[PDB]
Amino acid sequence: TNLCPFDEVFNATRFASVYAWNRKRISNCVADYSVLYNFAPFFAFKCYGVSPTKLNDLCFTNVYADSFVIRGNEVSQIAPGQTGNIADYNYKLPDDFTGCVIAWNSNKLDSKVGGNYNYRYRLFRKSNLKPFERDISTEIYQAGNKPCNGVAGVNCYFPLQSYGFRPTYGVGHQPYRVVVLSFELLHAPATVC
Amino acid sequence: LTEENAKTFLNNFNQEAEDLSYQSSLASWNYNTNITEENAQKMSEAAAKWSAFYEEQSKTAQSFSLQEIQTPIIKRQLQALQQSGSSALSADKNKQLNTILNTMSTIYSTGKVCNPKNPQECLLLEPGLDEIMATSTDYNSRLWAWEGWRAEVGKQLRPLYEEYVVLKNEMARANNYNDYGDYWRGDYEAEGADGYNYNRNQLIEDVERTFAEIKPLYEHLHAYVRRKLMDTYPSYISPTGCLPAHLLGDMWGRFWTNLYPLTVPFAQKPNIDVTDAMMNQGWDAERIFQEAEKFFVSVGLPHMTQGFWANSMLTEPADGRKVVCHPTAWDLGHGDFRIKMCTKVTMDNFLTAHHEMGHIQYDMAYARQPFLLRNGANEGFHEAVGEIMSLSAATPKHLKSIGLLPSDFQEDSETEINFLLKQALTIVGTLPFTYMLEKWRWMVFRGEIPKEQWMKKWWEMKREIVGVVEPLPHDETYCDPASLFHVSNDYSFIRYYTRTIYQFQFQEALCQAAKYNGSLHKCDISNSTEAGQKLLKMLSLGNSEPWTKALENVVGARNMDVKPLLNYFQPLFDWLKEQNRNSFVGWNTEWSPYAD
Ligand SMILES: *[C@@H]1O[C@H](CO)[C@@H](O[C@@H]2O[C@H](CO)[C@@H](O)[C@H](O)[C@H]2NC(C)=O)[C@H](O)[C@H]1NC(C)=O
Ligand SMILES: *[C@@H]1O[C@H](CO)[C@@H](O)[C@H](O)[C@H]1NC(C)=O
Repeated sequence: TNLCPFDEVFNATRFASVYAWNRKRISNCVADYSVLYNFAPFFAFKCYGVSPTKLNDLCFTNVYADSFVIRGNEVSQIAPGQTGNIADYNYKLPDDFTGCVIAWNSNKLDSKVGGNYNYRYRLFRKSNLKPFERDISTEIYQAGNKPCNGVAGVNCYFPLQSYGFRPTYGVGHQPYRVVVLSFELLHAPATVC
Repeated sequence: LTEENAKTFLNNFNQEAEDLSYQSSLASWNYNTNITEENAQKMSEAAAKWSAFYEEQSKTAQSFSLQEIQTPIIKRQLQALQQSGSSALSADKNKQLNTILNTMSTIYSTGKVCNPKNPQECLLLEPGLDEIMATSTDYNSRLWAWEGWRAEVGKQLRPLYEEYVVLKNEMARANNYNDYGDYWRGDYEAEGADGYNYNRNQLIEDVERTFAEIKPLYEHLHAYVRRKLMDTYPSYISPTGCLPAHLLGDMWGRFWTNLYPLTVPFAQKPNIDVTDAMMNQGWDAERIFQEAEKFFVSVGLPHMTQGFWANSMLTEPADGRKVVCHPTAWDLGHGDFRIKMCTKVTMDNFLTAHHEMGHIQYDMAYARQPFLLRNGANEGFHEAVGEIMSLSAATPKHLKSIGLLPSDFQEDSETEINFLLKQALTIVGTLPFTYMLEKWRWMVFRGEIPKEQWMKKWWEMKREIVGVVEPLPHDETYCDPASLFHVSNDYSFIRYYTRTIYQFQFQEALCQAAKYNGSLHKCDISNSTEAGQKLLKMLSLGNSEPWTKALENVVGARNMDVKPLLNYFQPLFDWLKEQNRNSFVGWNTEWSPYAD
């Protein structure tokens, strides 16, 4: 039996930043969701769309799995119909979302003494995101009525800032790796079973 | 735009200040818990970075009008950012002030005196003089220690204090304030609505409006102790006179708690001082702090964080590193809370644990407020919040519940009287000291006392206000007030006067809310979530609303009130009056024990 590549998306040395999440199209595989609990400690596994028990006897088309790393305060913002600073400018989910989310704590793996600034998030996007839009572009954000032409000063700002994770922050401001799954059944033959 | 243009600026500022201020706190904690040469330089650089960034942000924020614009929250945040303060000085003045403060700290940290009979043995204050001032029963030896500490450190702080006060008044004048005393007093200015108004000028007139009503309560307490101390050192006491300044239970006499065994009414009843029981039953620092945490859990307050236990000091390090044993509660930032304290198996440390954990709880309460408002409502609330828990934890009923007191113990007229006397010796004894110190420092900062009359005015007001006399005249060349930690480290002291009233007000409110009935001094709010919620609903406010509204939300008042304190200390006033039937109540300036 051809297993489905979940270990290489759940077990990675480095995830991606919040503002540029790493989408992965998964198709033509045998989805074994029981190995998800093999990790064990999950901050939140209650998840939307389907029943608590996964109902492995469900055949879908291609499934998308995109992951990132956020704080512990913003884990609750990954939900349909939820607003805030991260669900408006970085990652938005549809109101009729099918599929659900997984999150767990990781502080002894991606948080080093002296702070690591490789994790960045977007602020001041000038317009709330539509579902599944990335906007990697980094141009200074205008705040006022003066034409700043690429120089950040006065009332013109840079949209990206660093988390700067260090150990001993407490659960609130401590790294939390998040991976989400979106299930699609848009006609066509069913492959992911 | 103004409003929407300032919201964006505040959003930018918050999540950059929150990261550039954590490093300074971490470096300071590392230096304090481990004294070396690298840590001092790291702290010095981390402070400079934050100072420069704060200066730039304040300059940027100053030009935002605020005539009639914005919401109240934005207005409060932006005015707090604009007020600047210590960063409105040039580099020359800044570096001079920094090196003056560093030299103050270095002199005060490692002050030493030596035994006249044995010159080799020279002792510090923390392990060497604290024990002497606490337990030593030799009058001449106590006078020796007092004179040595006043003669060593007092020599080395006078010019430093002169330069420091000069620079502070100059900085306050540059900050659009009258003086640095007004800078200190500006914390009580509340202006958020009509009715919720306060002025910087009105604080001083409220002080004596509550001192005079407490003055005759202290006179009967001062006289009774002096008559009790007549027999302790029969030759070395003048009943027709004041009290010696060194036989006050400490180096200066801040707390008269050590005088309780020398002033106890009853000697037959079981002693409420449970240090012996704590030593015998096998307690340690972990047990003390777990017992302290159980009280807050029972009241209905959050548990201690996991990192608190793994990061707090809580004990002397021994080992081979030097630390600072001044108790503190640390809020490093980003959700990190730690406590530094050199605990010992006594009762003073048992209550200090409750005090510091109350500080920690209040810090935890307002973690969700914005960065510029993550503060107490005013400087006099942290101490009251800390002490309203020790008040409930010190009662004999609570002591008997945890098994410290015998299970056959019986409360009577003796127990209540002794408990009230012990509490009064601490609470009442510190108010004159606090008032005198803060008033004297305010006159100094206003420049009303010349350098040739500092000691004269200090001792004259001490004699006519507190009523304690000196064994030998200290010449004006010294600097007596600088010998205190708060004076040498530039800490506000009127908070220690406002606590002694806010704590009683909050205690009475919590007793009323907890459905308790009886006398005030047997409250013991425990296992009652009503008081916990009533306290938390105001603790969580932080600095978002004026201190008048913050007080009203719990008490239903809008200013200071001595009536709860008088209610608490009612059963002692009558007894003191009746027992002082043959008392010479009154002290005089003219009587000085030494010749001339
Ligand atoms: C107390 O501080 C000293 C120096 O400030 C520490 O000694 C150094 O610590 C750093 C930190 O990793 C390392 O270079 C070495 O461990 C030490 N240097 C040398 C040359 O030995 C000391 O470790 C600190 N104490 C504690 C308990 O952390
Ligand atoms: C993840 O990878 C590490 C090292 O490659 C391995 O030790 C661990 O068992 C893996 N986790 C799994 C297979 O759940």
